[PDB]
Amino acid sequence: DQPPKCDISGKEAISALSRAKSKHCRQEIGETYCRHKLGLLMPEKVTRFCPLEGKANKNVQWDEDSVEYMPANPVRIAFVLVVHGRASRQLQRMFKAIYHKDHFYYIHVDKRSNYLHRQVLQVSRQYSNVRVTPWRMATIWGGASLLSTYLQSMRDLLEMTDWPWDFFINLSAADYPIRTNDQLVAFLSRYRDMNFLKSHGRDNARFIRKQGLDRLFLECDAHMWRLGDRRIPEGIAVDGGSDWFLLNRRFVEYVTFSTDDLVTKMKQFYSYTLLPAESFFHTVLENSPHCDTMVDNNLRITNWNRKLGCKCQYKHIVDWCGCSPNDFKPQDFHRFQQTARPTFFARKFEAVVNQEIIGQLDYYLYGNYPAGTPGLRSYWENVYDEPDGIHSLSDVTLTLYHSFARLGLRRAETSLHTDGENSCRYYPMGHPASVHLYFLADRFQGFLIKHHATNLAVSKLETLETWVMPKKVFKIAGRLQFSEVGTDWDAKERLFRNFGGLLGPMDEPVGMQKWGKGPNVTVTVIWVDPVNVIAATYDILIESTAEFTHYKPPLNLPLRPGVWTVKILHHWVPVAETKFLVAPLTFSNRQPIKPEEALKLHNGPLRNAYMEQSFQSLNPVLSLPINPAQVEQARRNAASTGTALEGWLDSLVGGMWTAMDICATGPTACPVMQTCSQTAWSSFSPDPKSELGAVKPDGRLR
Amino acid sequence: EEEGSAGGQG
Repeated sequence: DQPPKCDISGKEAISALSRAKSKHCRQEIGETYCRHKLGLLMPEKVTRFCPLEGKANKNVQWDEDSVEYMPANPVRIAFVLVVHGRASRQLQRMFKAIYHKDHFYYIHVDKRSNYLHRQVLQVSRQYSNVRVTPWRMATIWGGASLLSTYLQSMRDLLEMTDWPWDFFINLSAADYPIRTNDQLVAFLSRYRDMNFLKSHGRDNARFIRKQGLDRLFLECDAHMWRLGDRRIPEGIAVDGGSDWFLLNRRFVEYVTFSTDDLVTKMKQFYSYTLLPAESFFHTVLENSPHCDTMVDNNLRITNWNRKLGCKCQYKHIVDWCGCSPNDFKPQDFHRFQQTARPTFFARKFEAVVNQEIIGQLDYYLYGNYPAGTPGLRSYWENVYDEPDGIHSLSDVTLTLYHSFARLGLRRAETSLHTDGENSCRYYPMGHPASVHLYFLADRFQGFLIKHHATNLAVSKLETLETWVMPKKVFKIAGRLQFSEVGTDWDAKERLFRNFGGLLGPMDEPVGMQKWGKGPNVTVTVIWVDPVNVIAATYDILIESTAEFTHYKPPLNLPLRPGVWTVKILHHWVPVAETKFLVAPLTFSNRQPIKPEEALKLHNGPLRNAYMEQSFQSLNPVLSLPINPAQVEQARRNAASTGTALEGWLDSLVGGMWTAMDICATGPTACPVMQTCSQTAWSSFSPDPKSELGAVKPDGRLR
Repeated sequence: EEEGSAGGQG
């Protein structure tokens, strides 16, 4: 660890040097800091080539008759899809709605999302106008790598001679069209010499400060490090707004190949900028020779609701506070029929949050599906895929996916009623091959585990898929509507992103409550562990405007495994209660847990108490007596491993989850087992709304 | 309606 080349004294720079992990990341920070200290990193003044006095903003006074004619020379679009996550089926649905053989599709998948990449590859192999970027970057939120992704794909696209495209559109997996393809081509064919960028239009000085454009930023170790200050180059105008746009080929050529004073310096300046794509393309355009092509409209609708979408949610990824647009709901449908201005795409859409609005929008554009079409109201989302390995999983999800598989195996045995040999007895084998989330009518239905097992009657391996559903635990005895416990609370969408509520000893539960309209009220909350120990108690103010309330009580770890309980009171008057499971782990570092580990993990906190303040007084006043036997059995349970520990866990899962059904993928000896492709709930069942087939005469897929 | 994804330093 050699010292730097310059004395580093900046509070911001030193704060980054400390939190940084890798040595490579420490030196790259010092180098960046010392270069800017010497005034050799950022440009100071820039040439403006625009002949105009300021901003142009050519209007597109919109009449509905502007998108009805047939173009004799229609434009061909190059769609660039920057995707990441698990929603492969939703992305396949949107790709199906925007596809036309005359267009082109260039897909960049985040390096973190290998599962999604494997699926996108199967699409690029079917169609000659679909390709995937051989290069893949970790496009963190706000990261400077996003502009590097766009600028590279423009270079790559301009060099693809066999792709004569005219426009450049960027879409995410949460975007969806709100107008047909024929109308898009007609509108763009009439304005093929324009560039569509949307500006903030508000105060420019406040936009610069809020965006941090006068701050030095560095991307490294998948983090945006704030290093210090910088001046705004003199002699140019700086503008920005939305980073979703349409750009014509001629202007993409200029950004890519030009070597003038403007493009060169702006590529250096924005290499160290937070959210560069929200400002780089505006600045270059307004100061380039193409400044008279700017239309102040990106042709997008963005569901901004800062009252919910700004919670400084990206604090752990960037050294700045970020905002995010919200997801559309069925009530937002009428907004897609607005007359004011031209709009062709909208975001964000998340199937796991609300699919109804997606189905409404798609049928409104391209008609209903035939009668008897299966799966139109269902959604499946893969959450684990065998090729990514069990080390991609945690010890919690691995212990509980194994349990669900066994639970399903026990339902197969009990389903066949006979006095002879049971041809539905199975012995589990290996590790799960995949897991899926399952939704029906925007209602979470549970997990789908695919797994291997030996049919013991015929002594043969079989592949199976199991459906498990959680048992309802919310009970009412008022403004209260619901109450839940989980981790990964999404403040924007106000829901848990850990859907199954899978928890282990070392997790930190969060208790959420949902309230309806009414006057202010103060309630009480009580947490109770599996052996009637009260871990915490606190009161909450529920104002007249309160719709959701949550809190994470500070509990010393590890938590005692078992079925916990959370109760809500109102001056000693019971209101409701809910239950959650803290599952004991059968795996340590993806290996069978040892007694010295199981002992130290399944036997309450290391301080013999969850908090410093005790609550032994409330136990008698709540009929919560502590049984000397159950406390004894809990201490004897902590010591168990292997078979005995398996019986402990499966007994807890059994009391909190239900194996709804189980199907076989191939041949099976169990006569009461249906084939997965013939069921309504399996991920093997038909799902035409997301299935991609052959192209039709009209050049379409939908 | 409005644009700009950054909220601010704090």
